[PDB]
Amino acid sequence: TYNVWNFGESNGRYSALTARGISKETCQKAGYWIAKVDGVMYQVADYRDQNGNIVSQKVRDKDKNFKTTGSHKSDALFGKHLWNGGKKIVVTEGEIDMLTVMELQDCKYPVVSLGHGASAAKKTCAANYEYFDQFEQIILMFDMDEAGRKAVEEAAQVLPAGKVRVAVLPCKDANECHLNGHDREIMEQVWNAGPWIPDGVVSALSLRERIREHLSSSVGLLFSGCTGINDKTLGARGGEVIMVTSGSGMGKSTFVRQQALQWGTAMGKKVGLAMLQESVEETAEDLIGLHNRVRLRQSDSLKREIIENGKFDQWFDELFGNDTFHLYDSTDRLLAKLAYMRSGLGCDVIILDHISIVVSSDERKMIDNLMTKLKGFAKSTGVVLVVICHLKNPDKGKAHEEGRPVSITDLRGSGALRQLSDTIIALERNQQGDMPNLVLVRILKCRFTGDTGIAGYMEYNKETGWLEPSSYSG
Amino acid sequence: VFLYHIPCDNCGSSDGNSLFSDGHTFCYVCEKWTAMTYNVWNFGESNGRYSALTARGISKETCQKAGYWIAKVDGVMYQVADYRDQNGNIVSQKVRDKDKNFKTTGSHKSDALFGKHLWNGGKKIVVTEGEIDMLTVMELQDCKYPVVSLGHGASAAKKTCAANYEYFDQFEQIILMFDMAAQVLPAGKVRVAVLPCKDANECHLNGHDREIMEQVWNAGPWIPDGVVSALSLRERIREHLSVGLLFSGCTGINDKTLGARGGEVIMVTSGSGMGKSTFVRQQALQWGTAMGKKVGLAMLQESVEETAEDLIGLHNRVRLRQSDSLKREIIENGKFDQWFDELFGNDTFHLYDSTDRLLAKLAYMRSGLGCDVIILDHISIVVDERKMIDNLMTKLKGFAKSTGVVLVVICHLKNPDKGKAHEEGRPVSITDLRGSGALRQLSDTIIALERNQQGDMPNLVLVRILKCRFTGDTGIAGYMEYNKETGWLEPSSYSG
Amino acid sequence: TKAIEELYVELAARRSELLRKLTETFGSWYQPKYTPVEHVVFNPSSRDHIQKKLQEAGWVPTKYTDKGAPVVDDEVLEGVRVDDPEKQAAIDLIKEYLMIQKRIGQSAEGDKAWLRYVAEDGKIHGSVNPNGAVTGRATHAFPNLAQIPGVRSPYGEQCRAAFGAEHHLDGITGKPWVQAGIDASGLELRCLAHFMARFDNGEYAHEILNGDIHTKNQIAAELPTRDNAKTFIYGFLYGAGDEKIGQIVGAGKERGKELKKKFLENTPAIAALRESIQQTLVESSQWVAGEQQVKWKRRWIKGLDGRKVHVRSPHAALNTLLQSAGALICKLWIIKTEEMLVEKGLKHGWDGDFAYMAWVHDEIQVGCRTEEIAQVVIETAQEAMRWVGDHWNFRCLLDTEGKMGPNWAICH
DNA sequence: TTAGCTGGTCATTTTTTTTTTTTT
RNA sequence: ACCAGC
Ligand SMILES: Cc1cn([C@H]2C[C@H](O)[C@@H](COP(=O)(O)OP(=O)(O)OP(=O)(O)O)O2)c(=O)[nH]c1=O
Ligand SMILES: Cc1cn([C@H]2C[C@H](O)[C@@H](COP(=O)(O)OP(=O)(O)OP(=O)(O)O)O2)c(=O)[nH]c1=O
Ligand SMILES: [Mg+2]
Ligand SMILES: [Mg+2]
Ligand SMILES: [Zn+2]
Repeated sequence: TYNVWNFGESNGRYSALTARGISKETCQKAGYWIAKVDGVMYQVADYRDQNGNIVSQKVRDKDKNFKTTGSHKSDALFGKHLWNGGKKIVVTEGEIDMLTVMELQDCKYPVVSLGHGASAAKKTCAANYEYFDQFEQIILMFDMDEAGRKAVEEAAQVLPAGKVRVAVLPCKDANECHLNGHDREIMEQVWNAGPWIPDGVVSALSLRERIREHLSSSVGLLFSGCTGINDKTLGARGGEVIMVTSGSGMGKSTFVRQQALQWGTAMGKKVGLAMLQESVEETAEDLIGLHNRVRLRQSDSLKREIIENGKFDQWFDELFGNDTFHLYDSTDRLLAKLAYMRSGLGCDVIILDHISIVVSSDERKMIDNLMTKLKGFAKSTGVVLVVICHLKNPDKGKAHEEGRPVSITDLRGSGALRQLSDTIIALERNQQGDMPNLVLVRILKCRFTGDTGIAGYMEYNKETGWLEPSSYSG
Repeated sequence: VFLYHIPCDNCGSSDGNSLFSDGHTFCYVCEKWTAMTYNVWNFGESNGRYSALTARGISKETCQKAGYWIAKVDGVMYQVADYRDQNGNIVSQKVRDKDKNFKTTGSHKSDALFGKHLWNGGKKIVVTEGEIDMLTVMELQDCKYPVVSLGHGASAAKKTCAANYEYFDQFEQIILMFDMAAQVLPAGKVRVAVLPCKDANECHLNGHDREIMEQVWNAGPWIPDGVVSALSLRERIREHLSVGLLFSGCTGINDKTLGARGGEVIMVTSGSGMGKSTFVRQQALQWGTAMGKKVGLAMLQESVEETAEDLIGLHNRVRLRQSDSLKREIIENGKFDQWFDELFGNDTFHLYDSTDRLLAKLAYMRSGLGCDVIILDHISIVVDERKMIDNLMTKLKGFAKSTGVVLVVICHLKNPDKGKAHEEGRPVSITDLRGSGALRQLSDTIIALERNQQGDMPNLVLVRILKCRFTGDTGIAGYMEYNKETGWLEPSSYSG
Repeated sequence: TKAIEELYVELAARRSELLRKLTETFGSWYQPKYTPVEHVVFNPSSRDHIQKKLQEAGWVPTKYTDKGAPVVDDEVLEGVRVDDPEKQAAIDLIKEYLMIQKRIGQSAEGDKAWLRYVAEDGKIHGSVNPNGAVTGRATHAFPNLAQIPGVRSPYGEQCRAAFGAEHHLDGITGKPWVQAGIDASGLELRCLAHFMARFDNGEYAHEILNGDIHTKNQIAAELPTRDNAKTFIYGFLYGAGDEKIGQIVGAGKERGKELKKKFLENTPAIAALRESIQQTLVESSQWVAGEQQVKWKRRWIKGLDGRKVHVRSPHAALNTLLQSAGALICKLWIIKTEEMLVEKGLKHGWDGDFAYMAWVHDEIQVGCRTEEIAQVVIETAQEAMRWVGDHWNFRCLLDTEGKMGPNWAICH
């Protein structure tokens, strides 16, 4: 903080390093020395300019703390002053690694060290671009940690191409391999290392097994209620966002709940619901009543009857015996809870409902960022994701609930919903027409099969709640 | 550590004194041992005494090993606790008295703990939110097991526990005793146990301290958030099975709506001045004093006294605001309070006097007064006119959710462009709700009123159900005839 | 691990009840630190506060070991009477609190406790020094597996049930194993019959072979328990006084004199052997009123294998002559009992057939896979003990006894 | 003139490009 | 000084 500490006023002395394995000759050559001030022996590193002017000190104590002597520059490199040329340099992460490489090479190769570490390595490598132009090969030598991989990935972007090569180590870094006696395996990594391949691009031939693995995987889940839908959809696979829409109160939640029950009690798939329209008890009673082919909430006398004769447990054990269902209790925390539902529990189908409250500033950027995050969550996971949405107000003509055929550009809020959803299914019925229990399924978008239009017809039952495959001809 | 025995000098025994590797000796016979403010308070200056706490029960040795000492400065009693570092120096202090005067002296860091200056290696650790429970666990475990405590409380656990990561990383299992939730710690390692009392001090002072120690060594898993499995729904559904409020005025409505439930949004609409307030007022008067339910009204069109006069004139089957002599006669003979008492003896009616300030008042009416049916009128003053109404409907749907309240909302209609107007008997559609298009998306029941004031019968109305999630029966419910002499509209039997 | 954590969580909520109930009876007081005083409370762990509280409760100790303080132990807290009948019940709670405190200090909260020396495979490795005592007796440390409380002590069976051999499932079948424990009965008392057989012409070891010696000693000495009789005979044998063996029966020095005169005139060969040993080792002993000046002639004693056994005190020569010759036969027997099993065609180790677990001064504890292996071990132990008795040409007949069980509570 | 041989204990407000869903 | 063993 005060000033550059002179070795005369701080009792400087050049010694060896027994605990790390460095003799006094290397620390004499570099300038890493030891001060005796305030009783406690302080370790201190010296920084120099291109000419040799002392500009900065790095003071560290016995208990792993940091102390800067003043203005720490961005072009501060430990070891830059000693070398002014060469064909092969080695850039070390810390400061003991550079001394270790100087110990194992008898002061031959130009080896330097960083001045910031792995936190601000990109700034000090962008500010030292003019120094690396006079060289021919650069060997990056960082830690075998996740932060070390992040540093060797992101700090190798502001470097000149064709001259960067990355070596690997079995230890944390080179110093423990010097302590464990791996002095022969490090010299081969100095001489022959691996080039700047693993950035993220792949080769055309390295996928040959993995495409086979995906060839041996990815079976679609068959829908229920209609066989004409599966003839142009072929199920639902991993990474499949299926959008469901209709008019206001036309049977979205009923069809989705029936699809969830038919996937639960007949396939054994672990299904995670996130119903936000109603709470847990109402949808639980709806599932229990729908499995027993009755309307549970629509009969107070039946609810009074089934609790007296003790047959409620007979319906509870046949449903929740295997615990295949996992419900949710009512913005970025929902993504983490769905991530825990997928990874921590192990579900295969995730169902949401009523996305308009979730997007409730500018709603378009919010719903676009939300759809991007759900698409990225569905990507590289292998999960069916069912999303329920609503429609907007038409300008002229009749209403959507009165049996009007709906188009694909009627999804409210933005246009980004149809640009990322794979299969969009719309439901159509007329409650004021002749038959208010005959529905129409319309495939608006299908990325995989490509067959759009009217799928089939189903007939709703007002007594049991089980809509059946009808045989109506339009 | 013990090495061997030496002959003592005080007691003069042969094998009574024991020598240690630290250089000190100890005799078993003679019992002789050898060898803001921004100011840290000195121990001997402020009359530091290691007194044992009496009213709750803490031994003297725990206060000596923890650094919780009593100051007698200025004639009062302070309880100073000390927070240290890994080096073994006093970092900060905390002063507590009978009035809980929080005088935190010294450099109080954001990652300050208590009891970390002695413990670096181990297997288990217990983290509490206070200091008395931590010393209580030290009393139960005789000050030999690693127990730390937060220095800032359970309100800022996202800062103190997050800054200390490598200290908690050195152990194998971390047990929490906060409330009877911080996920910054690594997963697969943190256990949370549940005590049958408020904290550990109540189990200590009520003999349930065994249930402390049974939960320490046998704590339960993490269980992060409200992800509820299907097994935990055994008694909640059975409690939920053990009700539709009847719509008074017409019997054709209840045949296809089956009343309203807990958390039910009812929307009432008609044309411009077709009598929404009269119909909703009749339902409120027939539901409040005739069914025993507490109803909260929020009539924003008129004042409190005017709707009180309406209610009083309605219930007595007269027209109060349509005659001055009828208003004058009822006060000159003392029959005014007779209408007051027989209607307001039960206090089931609560009126409102006149946008986020409304939701707090509705929460105070629902939770505090304990009502069941809340009625809102004249939404136009409350509500760009698309984001505000959508946010308002979302907040009211969230308020009606998980509460058990029937929320009635009166809305309006938009102006038509072609054809006949709504005052001449036009059949209204579902997409005529002005303001937004989400009003028919969150409402669970939609009721429309249709009448023609210029046709053959200017007092015949029609009820149209537009949306019903419970059954799915929409359309014309029936016909009712309005009275131009009493105000009470009656169910008729008109045919098309 | 689970069975001892259950015991620890059981008896940790007991001493937290014995302090709330007790400090309200024995109240706090002021102690002198213008005169500085402090409000000190009753500490039941200290032996000084209980002495002060029994002074002011109306009790006279009538026993002064120290020059200014009475003695406080288990035998003075039983025969104590006060006027207040609440303190008479409170003294039993004080003794129970001290017992639970020692249990806690030994079991889990100690620096050398049980739970701080458990390996990753659920086992305990203890240091066993083969020659630690001055009489060739092996010692045990870090931790000490030869000093846990027995089955006669309270909370004794619940501790020895955890130190079992059935907690090691086999790695090929997943089955628990069988523990065999083999103890010698009457070791030093038969070695004494071997030594002094040249004085009484060897008609003393015949009664020892004729039935149990401790049972008929209990009958002829009217002791209540066999353990008190076994304590009394080895107290009388290894140079007692007039009161320390009257303390075993609880009577005065007159009964302690008449029992010595009774057991001395039965077999007049103990005093002759003692006189022979004193004539062999010492030659002169000058007497001091506060010390003793002894001019030695032979400090060491030749043992059974020519080993120079050291003598510390001249009146304890019978002790270092008896127990030093009694450990070597067990040390050879534990060698021979595996030298027969290896030559028989068995395999030692956890992946084999048998494994040695614990060797205290008298008995051995072996763990084996099947019960037939335990039968072979309990058959060959008698043959090994016979080869021990035959190899050094003993005049007596050595005999052991073995037990078979799941753990080390039945096979004690 | 004396039962012994072990182990273990506690202590210090300004301007301009893109999108959407109502209404005058 | 106390506790436990062998
Ligand atoms: C398809 C269909 C549904 N119904 C009833 C049963 C359904 O529970 C009810 C509507 O309930 P939902 O199925 O929940 O309606 P929705 O999901 O399409 O939209 P929202 O919840 O936002 O209003 O309509 C019929 O009466 N006849 C029919 O043909
Ligand atoms: C109890 C005790 C035993 N010993 C000796 C006697 C034995 O030689 C050895 C162990 O004694 P024990 O095994 O207790 O007695 P025991 O072997 O004669 O009889 P049994 O097996 O049938 O129960 O240690 C003492 O020296 N001092 C003592 O206080
Ligand atoms: Mg729905
Ligand atoms: Mg024995
Ligand atoms: Zn002493």
